[PDB]
Amino acid sequence: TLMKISRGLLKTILEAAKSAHPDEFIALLSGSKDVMDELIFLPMKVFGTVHSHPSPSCRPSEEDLSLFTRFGKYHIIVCYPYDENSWKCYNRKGEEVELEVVE
Ligand SMILES: [Zn+2]
Repeated sequence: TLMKISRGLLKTILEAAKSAHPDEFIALLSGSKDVMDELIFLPMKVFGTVHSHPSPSCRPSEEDLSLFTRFGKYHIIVCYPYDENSWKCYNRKGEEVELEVVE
């Protein structure tokens, strides 16, 4: 039904963002059916993208708006301090999307 993201994937994303800090982390999202459970690193179906911001804001940047139009329908933004409440998901049009974590 409605797309959800696995807890493990979320955790790996937050850890990768923290490790990239102060630089931005960027990667592709994927999975099977209705669960995001694949992380694809940059040098198959693509659900979307994920990238971080070294500051406390998850608001899409001008560039992000351009990124959202190319890879998948779900685009996650993770921001400092990269805890479980520092990310948001957006769709190709930059609108906010509700992405629940699997039990
Ligand atoms: Zn950005």
